[PDB]
Amino acid sequence: VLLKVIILGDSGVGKTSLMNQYVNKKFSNQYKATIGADFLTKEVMVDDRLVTMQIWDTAGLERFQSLGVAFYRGADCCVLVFDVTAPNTFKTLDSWRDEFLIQASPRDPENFPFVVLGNKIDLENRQVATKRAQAWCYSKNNIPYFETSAKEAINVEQAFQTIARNALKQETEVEL
Ligand SMILES: Nc1nc2c(ncn2[C@@H]2O[C@H](COP(=O)(O)OP(=O)(O)OP(=O)(O)O)[C@@H](O)[C@H]2O)c(=O)[nH]1
Ligand SMILES: [Mg+2]
Repeated sequence: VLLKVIILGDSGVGKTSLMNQYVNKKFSNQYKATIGADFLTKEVMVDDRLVTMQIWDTAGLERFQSLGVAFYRGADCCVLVFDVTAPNTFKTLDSWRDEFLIQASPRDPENFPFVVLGNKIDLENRQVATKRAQAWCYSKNNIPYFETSAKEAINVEQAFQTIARNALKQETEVEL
């Protein structure tokens, strides 16, 4: 059982940090822009069930975005990340959501698993209100929302638990 998860979001929101924190329990304040898309794997237990989580990290900068988009189509869950201290990254969520739908072409789009992460909550200069973020998530088809901190490892395991659970459900429905 291989679960494919795709992480999308603007440059600098912390996609790579979140993945490394979750997969390797490691964080680095040093920024290294992601080029293209690639994955890291992590075997995990989803409600007493072993699965191989294939987590795809992508380039937030359009300049480093690859033309290869085949990795999308079989996705079981799409993770949308934004920076709680940067409203601009929150306003682009619809574009990221739409890009995922277009590239993955899931059947029954409105029910495909999306999980939103408001990252960098550890910073004092927060600018995106929780209520505002929850409202957007609700306007979608009520997709789960988690406020996280890759740096302080806050809510990372919890968020990925839901990501893994929902990805499994989607995966199961597909094979059926
Ligand atoms: N305060 C804080 N800063 C964070 C956190 N996670 C990442 N950052 C910083 O946000 C910056 C971007 O982190 P990355 O993980 O490289 O961001 P990205 O989304 O992978 O950027 P691209 O690969 O270019 O799309 C870096 O300065 C990180 O140190 C976090 O939880 N809290
Ligand atoms: Mg990156």
